Amino acid sequence: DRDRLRPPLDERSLRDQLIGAGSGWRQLDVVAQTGSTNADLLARAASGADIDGVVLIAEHQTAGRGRHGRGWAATARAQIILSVGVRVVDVPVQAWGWLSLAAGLAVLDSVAPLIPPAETGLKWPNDVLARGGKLAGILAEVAQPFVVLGVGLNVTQAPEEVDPDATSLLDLGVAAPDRNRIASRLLRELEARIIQWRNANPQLAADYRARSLTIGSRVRVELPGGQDVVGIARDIDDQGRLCLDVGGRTVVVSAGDVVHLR
Ligand SMILES: Nc1ncnc2c1ncn2[C@@H]1O[C@H](CNS(=O)(=O)NC(=O)CCCC[C@@H]2SC[C@@H]3NC(=O)N[C@@H]32)C[C@H]1O
Repeated sequence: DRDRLRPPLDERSLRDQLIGAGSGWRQLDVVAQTGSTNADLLARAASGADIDGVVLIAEHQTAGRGRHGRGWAATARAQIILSVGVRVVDVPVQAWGWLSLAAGLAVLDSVAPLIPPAETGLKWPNDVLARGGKLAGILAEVAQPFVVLGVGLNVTQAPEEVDPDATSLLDLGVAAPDRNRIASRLLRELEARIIQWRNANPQLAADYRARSLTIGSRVRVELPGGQDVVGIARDIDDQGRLCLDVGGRTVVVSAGDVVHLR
């Protein structure tokens, strides 16, 4: 079936392309299997390792982490599953939220040319959507002085294997997606967006708003704690928070699950 469309990654090739002069990535490893790539890089940092510019890719992930204590499902070689380490202590804590949004933007731009149906872009905070389905999910976790950015991108992953609301490049029409080429594109896009975030480049916010599916749409936001708030998304502030219009009132949300309404 789709197993024939899932060749292994080439670690040697990825290292040659992404490690060296002109690139900020210092280390890249491809593991056959792990519990969570995010947990692994957090564990390295917890033992005193400098994980800035360190890339960890897993062919398979058995205990993936989602946001708010949720999970992330995967089968072998069906996704691009990676985590990167980013030094953030040199940047004001108020702006750390934008690092998360920058990652989603990079993932989208890396695969966008391959895909162009309706509802294709970014859902606040870190959802890469295409044709209404979730193509990629991003998780950012703090381990001072670092932030670990995790990316789960469905390449050939069937929705029936992971989640009914999911989608993949293959299910979007991409017959033979090359994970080696896509992973390379993703990490080069990611490096650029991280640099932009670090230097507070205005283009980062401008580019995000251009790909936003949430801004200008009627939304139901499910807040931490179980409360729901219905309004219209208007903008993103300087902290990466979602600005909602609720009957003329402004409600700023730092975290929550967004559902685009009719
Ligand atoms: N395959 C999948 N593709 C679409 N959707 C899905 C899928 N596997 C479940 N789901 C569904 O999405 C839900 C998770 N939603 S979420 O709260 O916004 N969390 C996220 O999207 C962030 C996920 C980050 C995963 C990356 S991958 C490597 C790294 N390590 C790690 O443990 N996390 C990060 C749970 C499940 O209902």
